[PDB]
This record gives sequence, structure tokens and C-alpha cells, in this order.
Amino acid sequence: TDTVEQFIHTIFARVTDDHGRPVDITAALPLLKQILTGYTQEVAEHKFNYIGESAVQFAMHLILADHFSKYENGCLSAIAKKYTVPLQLYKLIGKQIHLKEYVRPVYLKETLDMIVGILFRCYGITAVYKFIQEEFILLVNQDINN
Amino acid sequence: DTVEQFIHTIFARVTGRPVDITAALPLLKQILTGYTQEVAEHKFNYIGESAVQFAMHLILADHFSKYENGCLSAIAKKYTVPLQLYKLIGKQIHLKEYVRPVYLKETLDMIVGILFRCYGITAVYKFIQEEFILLVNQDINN
Repeated sequence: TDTVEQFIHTIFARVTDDHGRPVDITAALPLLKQILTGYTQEVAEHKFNYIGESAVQFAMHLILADHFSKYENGCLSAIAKKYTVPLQLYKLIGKQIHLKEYVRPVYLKETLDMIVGILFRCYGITAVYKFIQEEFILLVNQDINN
Repeated sequence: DTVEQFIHTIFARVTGRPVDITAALPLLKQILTGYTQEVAEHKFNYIGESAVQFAMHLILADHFSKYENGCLSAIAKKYTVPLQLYKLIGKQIHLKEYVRPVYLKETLDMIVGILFRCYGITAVYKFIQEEFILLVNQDINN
């Protein structure tokens, strides 16, 4: 419970509004509590994992367009294609937010997809962008270094 | 007919409260004449291509929510390069035939990129939803 509350704080610490102020945690908090502590699926109808998977793809494209704008679209697409299943990004984010160290890839992916979907539904794509950008920009810069 | 006809057709899609056209109007005028060199750094085509993919996933989650994610992923995979969606939207906003067909997708991607930057993903969703939902219902029926 301390671990869960700390984990949820670590998630909110990454998410700010357009003026870099904390977001209103009111909507997201009970949704995160349900997916992190619930022994049953109570928010299946919300398709958070499905939306999260898609939102991460869109956020990566926005980060590439924003940070790597001097490059040909075909070159940004080449970079993005390495992350169509972004397990390397998710492993790096999981490490940073002290998610379980020895977590199976499919469960890691589903868990982070669900968190991203909740952040998207509550706060829009800037929350997803901010959630992934530090680790994603690190990986892309390594890709470009070869 | 005019650039203004295309602009009003685009804006009428993304209301029923009107949008503020201040920001989008000059951007749409540039790209609809083909003057895309001034907007190169904004990457509107790249962002638009990606925004269409995301908006389709949102429409599937919102309108086909009863279906297994597996079934939604199967449907979405058909639209990875959604040429039938681009053609149907082009027809609906009365875009004329370009000198080469590549300009249809480029024009619609740039429109979607501008709509996303000015109004966010809800504008992209509203811009594509009627044509996309029609195609997905054809897939679901056929």
C-alpha cells in the first residue's frame, strides 16, 4: 500500500499541464488504484490498454516531429518502426518508476499500456508525451549514435 | 472551386459550437495552394499520418467497444495505409484530381496535422469518423 501510493505518486510526478503545473489527480487516482490493486477487471469497458498502446505510438511520433524535425519523414519513420512494439522503452520506464524488476514482458506492456490509457483519457496526449519523453529521447539518441 | 470552399468544408466538420479559425485559416490556405515549403519545420504531414492512425483506434474503442481488443486490432491492421479512407474523405470535401495521386494523402495528412496542432485529436476524430465508421461497418458486415 505504501509501495502502491509511492508508485502512483511517481506516475503523477511525470504529468504536468501546458504551464508545467501539477494535473488534477482527482479522475486518474481511483482508475490507477483499481488497475494496480483490484483482483478483478472493473474497467474493461474503458479499453485503457487498447487506447494506451495506440497513444504511446502517437506520442513517439510527436516527440520525433518536435525533437528531430531537421530529418526526412522517412528517417523519422525508420526510427519509429524500431518501436512498433516498444518493449525497450517500457523496460526503461519500468526501471525508472521502480516497477517490479523481474516482470514478464507481456504483463509489463499491458500494465504500462493501461497506465498510459488512463493518463490519455484524463489529461490527453501531452500527459502520454511527458510520461515517455525522457526515456524515448534517450533511446532515439542512442539509435542515431548507432 | 475556391480555397475558402475547402477551408469552410474542413471547419464545418470539426464543430455544434464553432471553432476559432484564427490559427488554422492561414495554415490551411498555404497547404491548399500547395505552398508547403513555409510549413516544412512544423511536420504537418508526418503528424497528420500518425494522428489519423490514433483517431481510428479511438473511434474503434468508442464505437466498437463490445468487441475483443483482438478483433479491433484485426480491423485496425487493414487501415495501416488507409488509402480507401483518404479517397472517401477526398471525395466528401470535393478535392479535385491532383497531377499525381501522392498529393491526395499529402494534402489530407497536412490538413489533419493542422487540425491536431490547432484543436487537438477530437478535431481529427470528427474529421474522419463518418467515413471511417462506414468502412469499418462494411468490413464488419462483409
